[PDB]
Amino acid sequence: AHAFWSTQPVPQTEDETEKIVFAGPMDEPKTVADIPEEPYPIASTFEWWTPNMEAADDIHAIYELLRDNYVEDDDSMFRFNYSEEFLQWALCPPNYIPDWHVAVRRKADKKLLAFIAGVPVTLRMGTPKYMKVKAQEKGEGEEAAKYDEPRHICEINFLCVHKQLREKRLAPILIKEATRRVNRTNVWQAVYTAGVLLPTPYASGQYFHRSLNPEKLVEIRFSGIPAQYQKFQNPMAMLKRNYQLPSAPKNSGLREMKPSDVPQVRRILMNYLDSFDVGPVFSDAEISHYLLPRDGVVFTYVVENDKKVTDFFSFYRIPSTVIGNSNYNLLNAAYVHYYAATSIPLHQLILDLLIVAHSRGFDVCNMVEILDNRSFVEQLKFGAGDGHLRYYFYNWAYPKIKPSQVALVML
Ligand SMILES: CCCCCCCCCCCCCC(=O)SCCNC(=O)CCNC(=O)[C@H](O)C(C)(C)COP(=O)(O)OP(=O)(O)OC[C@H]1O[C@@H](n2cnc3c(N)ncnc32)[C@H](O)[C@@H]1OP(=O)(O)O
Ligand SMILES: NCCCC[C@H](NC(=O)[C@H](CO)NC(=O)CCCCCCCCCO)C(=O)NCCC1CCCCC1
Ligand SMILES: [Mg+2]
Repeated sequence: AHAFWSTQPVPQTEDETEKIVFAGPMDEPKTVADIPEEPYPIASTFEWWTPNMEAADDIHAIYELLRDNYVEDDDSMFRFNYSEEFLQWALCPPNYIPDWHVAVRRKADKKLLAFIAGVPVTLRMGTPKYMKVKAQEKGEGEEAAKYDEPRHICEINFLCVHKQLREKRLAPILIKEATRRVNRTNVWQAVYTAGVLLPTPYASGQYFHRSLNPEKLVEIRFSGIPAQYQKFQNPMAMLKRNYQLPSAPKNSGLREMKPSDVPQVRRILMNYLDSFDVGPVFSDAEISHYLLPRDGVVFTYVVENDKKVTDFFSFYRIPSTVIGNSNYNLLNAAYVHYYAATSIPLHQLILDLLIVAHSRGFDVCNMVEILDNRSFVEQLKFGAGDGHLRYYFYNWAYPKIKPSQVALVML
């Protein structure tokens, strides 16, 4: 079945994943000094390249590769169009390792053919709550607790092979070279996500979509006028009315996040995320980086009561190219990012996210059913789409968990 993934330290089947009762590594313990110091062999017409990520042409080259060759929906109607500013943000968090950004170029002309990115993340990835209970029952609490400490690992994103090089076994070479560069820095696990099923996810959830500009979504066939609307004399205007939103936020204490909010947002986010089995731990510099507003990229608002931050929400922007429509080239999507509510119901916090996104010209708001996102689906009129996001670890056995026990938002 899997000539590459059968050779890797990952659970090989659902049945095997069903058998896992404790968190912990899969592979032989190794040491840095055992890992090759030379780059993995590659054919003589290609070369490895480490882009500099904060330098504009290098970001542009990766931008072009992903604009033309990154993920599409299953019908090849939309392709992500991550911006250059978004990629500089996502790939350069505090203390990022430049060497974990890996590219293949054609040696002759320096054409970018393939890319993968790794960034640091500190992740809680110890045995989950339901499995710690069974451990107590059986007198196995010490082994269930062994890997409780948050670990400094690699978060992978943006794997892409140019369309002309597909199914030539180039993705395994890129994945082995990234693994080598991460292991040479004494890091032995990774976390990654994909829309496709690979061996073997520890969690899976559907995507949900909240229509903000239904007339455009219908015109570009992102959504339709649903068959039920045919009972109406005028199906589209009913649909506009259905999804209409206030022109201004309803929580009076809401404002954009500023730098002096960082310690309070860190505190309330960290305390909220402790309720999930798998989630990130962020320093003040990582809260600053991932949450302070950046135009066109990330948008963050706080609710301030009596000069204290009591709630906040964030969303990020990823446009998609619309492949072939005569009226529109781009789908402007907002994605639910981190949030925490302590003074109001979550639905009432996230209604203001929808309000602000619509005010700023977003067409749809998207999310996976991680965090407590299911708690506001029905009242805020999100509907399930056709895709899923699957969560995976490299070199980590982990019991299957529900997606509502996952607190890591992937960009
Ligand atoms: C400790 C540090 C560890 C660091 C690394 C941790 C692991 C990170 C792992 C990567 C996480 C990435 C997270 C994301 O970014 S998920 C998004 C991935 N990108 C896209 O979908 C963009 C469009 N497609 C492509 O660019 C190509 O189709 C890709 C690059 C996906 C595959 O190229 P191609 O189609 O030309 O195929 P090949 O002949 O070269 O290679 C075939 C082999 O590739 C296996 N395959 C197919 N799709 C994926 C996939 N999404 N993750 C992992 N493996 C995948 C496949 O099962 C087969 O192996 P096996 O079935 O024969 O065994
Ligand atoms: N195939 C035809 C177009 C479907 C468009 C949309 N689907 C997605 O965007 C899907 C997600 O659903 N996207 C994809 O499948 C592509 C991405 C999948 C994940 C890739 C992640 C890579 C991660 C790297 O770390 C969708 O279903 N829209 C329906 C909206 C509707 C609004 C009214 C209420 C009901 C819903
Ligand atoms: Mg290939």
